[PDB]
Amino acid sequence: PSAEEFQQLRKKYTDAGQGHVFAFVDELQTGERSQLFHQLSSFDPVRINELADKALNPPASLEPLPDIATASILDSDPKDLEQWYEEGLKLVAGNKVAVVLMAGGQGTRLGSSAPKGCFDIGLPSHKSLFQIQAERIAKLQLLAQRISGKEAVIPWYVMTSGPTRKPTEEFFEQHKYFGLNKSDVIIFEQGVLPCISNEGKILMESKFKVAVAPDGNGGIYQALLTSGVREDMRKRGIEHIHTYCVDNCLVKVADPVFIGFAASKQVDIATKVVRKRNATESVGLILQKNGKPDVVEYSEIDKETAEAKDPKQPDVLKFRAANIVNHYYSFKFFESIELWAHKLPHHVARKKICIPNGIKLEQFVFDVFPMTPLEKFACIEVRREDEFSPLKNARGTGEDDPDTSKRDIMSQGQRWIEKAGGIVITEGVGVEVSPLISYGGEGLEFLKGREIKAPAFIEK
Ligand SMILES: O=c1ccn([C@@H]2O[C@H](COP(=O)(O)OP(=O)(O)OP(=O)(O)O)[C@@H](O)[C@H]2O)c(=O)[nH]1
Repeated sequence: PSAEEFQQLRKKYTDAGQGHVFAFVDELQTGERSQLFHQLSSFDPVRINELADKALNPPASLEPLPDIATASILDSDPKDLEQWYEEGLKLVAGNKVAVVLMAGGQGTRLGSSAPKGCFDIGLPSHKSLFQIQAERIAKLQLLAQRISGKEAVIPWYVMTSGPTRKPTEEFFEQHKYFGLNKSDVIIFEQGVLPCISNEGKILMESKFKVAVAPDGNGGIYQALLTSGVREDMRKRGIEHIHTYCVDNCLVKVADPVFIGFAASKQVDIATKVVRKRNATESVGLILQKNGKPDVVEYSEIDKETAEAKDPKQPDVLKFRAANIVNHYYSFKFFESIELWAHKLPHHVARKKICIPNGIKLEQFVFDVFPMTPLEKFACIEVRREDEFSPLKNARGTGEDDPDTSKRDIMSQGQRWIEKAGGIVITEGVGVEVSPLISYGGEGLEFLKGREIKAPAFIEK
């Protein structure tokens, strides 16, 4: 940039109240000066003032979702569960199923230097979360091929962000895309936003770098349009989309039961929950808030509401639908994004950010739920120990960490083997079962009668 191009950009920022981002220009080495110029040209400071103004200058009725919107792997008719599986697999076979992996988050409490998906939780195989999830895609495709005779494809749209993008692209590349075909793995970006003070002033990471953060998991909807991903899905003939977080080590990627369940209710949005078993669990819950599908924080649930027993089922809680951020969307729903993408608010996330101190402005993925007709919303309860194991904290926390994650995968593996007639001997811990061997506990008949000495790794 010329001196006059630079000064034009300094004026735009100063006029917007944000001129302090050039405060250290005098001491910058031209290359650094060039970087700040380009980074600052990607943001409109007026738009940032808008979002910051709405964010900083802005008793519900709670009922569970209606019986007609809900199901349970635990309680539903196994006949339904099996029909849903069979039908969901058919949609996979038809190449109608896509996955969006939400992998743009910075993960600032596990505090890895790498993207969370690269994390090695300590399994015998030493596989990353990325690889495990990819092998589930691979395995499910081969399962679908059995019934159809034809190749099945589930496109894997990996949503990253600025801080996550490049190292994720390099990791997938080094790992030869985990045995999937390149064309079927699509890495894309959500937008980022500068982090702001309590007074809405842009925060500086360095003298020549603005502190940025991804704009929330809710930024997914806009990012589908911007990245060109929704229209890629159009070309591919996608009709059904499964979306989850990279941190879930137990994720049933493109779960046919979930797809088959959602498709048969002809809903636009479905969700997975696990069971809340004790009233004191600090878990966000899916329910109707003011006659509308929503996710409500645990703090907003009074003692009496949390404690209430289900009248139709007195041994379990009335409000028990613990949110695991695991969603289905119809393609029809994705074509409606323009009509409401602007109706999603940026929330104030007070985090520790530079040169809790700051704010990250974030959209919430579930904020579209109350905008969605109750008749277009579904929810299925699943088994935690088969489906939900978040990597959220560093080792030594005792909760949602590498060890709980490893435990969850390795005790699943053992249990799967034991159900198939396998004899697991632990003179020592569990057994790691490769998704390339078993997606969901099937195809282990060959282990009947065999002694496996734990800890162990069953691989192709
Ligand atoms: O791909 C994603 C995923 C999540 N997020 C956003 O991250 C916010 C933080 O919550 P997360 O649940 O994503 O935890 P994290 O791994 O980011 O860990 P921390 O940074 O909180 O220490 C969530 O509210 C979501 O909106 C994204 O921006 N992009």
